[PDB]
Amino acid sequence: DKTGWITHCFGRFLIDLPPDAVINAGYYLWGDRIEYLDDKPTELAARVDRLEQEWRTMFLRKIDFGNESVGLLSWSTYLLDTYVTSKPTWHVYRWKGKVSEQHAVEISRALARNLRSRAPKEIPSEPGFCIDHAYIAGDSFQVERFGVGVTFPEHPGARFEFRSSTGAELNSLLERVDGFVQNMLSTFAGMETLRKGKHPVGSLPGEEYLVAGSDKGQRGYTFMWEVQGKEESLTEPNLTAGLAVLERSNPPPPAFKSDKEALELWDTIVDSIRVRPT
Amino acid sequence: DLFASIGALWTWAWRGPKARQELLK
Repeated sequence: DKTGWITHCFGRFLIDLPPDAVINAGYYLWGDRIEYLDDKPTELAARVDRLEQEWRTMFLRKIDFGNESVGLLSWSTYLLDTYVTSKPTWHVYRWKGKVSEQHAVEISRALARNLRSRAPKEIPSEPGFCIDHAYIAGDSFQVERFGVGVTFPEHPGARFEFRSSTGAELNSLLERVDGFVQNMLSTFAGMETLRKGKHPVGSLPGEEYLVAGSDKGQRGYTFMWEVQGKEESLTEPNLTAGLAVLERSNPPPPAFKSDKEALELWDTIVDSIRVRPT
Repeated sequence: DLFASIGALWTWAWRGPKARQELLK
């Protein structure tokens, strides 16, 4: 029942979500956030001038990365505050992190070359990591990560989460939580396991663990899905999806009509996860 | 408490070591 559902790009991946989904996302490159700013060109130049004035009231150097892109180098190790623009369509991103130097400038430079704009409804055919209104073009390895939070107007109290992060996790999902869940199940008769095992989606080898419980007049859920990931892989990073309904204060309206409804939403979203074909 | 356990599972216990460091930044 995917009427009106929208395919979204996050990082290297696509996922389908219902049309009324409320979505929040963060993106991280070599461990630091890359943040969309709505600055126009003169507003960006004014922002940079203000920051330089303030750092003088500590400051070291202003660096041209080329493409109307610039970074400010100060003391925090340095602090490199990079402002980078997408092409062809103008959008500004801030990318700020600590630096112990020539290597970081080169990374900022490559970012300024590689950052491409994308239209709102566009799924790029070129390789790259999608962020807000843009994508970092290429398919050479880089440390990259995102997280997406999602709420659903028709399911109060429900939250869904989708994340990728390069590098293998040190354990798998079933290894990580099975003892914990078993202790829960033997403590609380309202607690059950709905499903435990594997949930592949195409080539993505997801482990899956779905629990639910009833108490205080409410029914809560914690659904978990994880690809452990491989080292230095863009397309099989650590990858997770989760859906939770936790305690809400007063008896509040159910998040779902039944476990089956909850499981159908879950499966429909999870089965839509795939590497973006490029 | 049942919902406290569910909450512990969601906020911390199912998050792997790498994902915990990332969430805490």
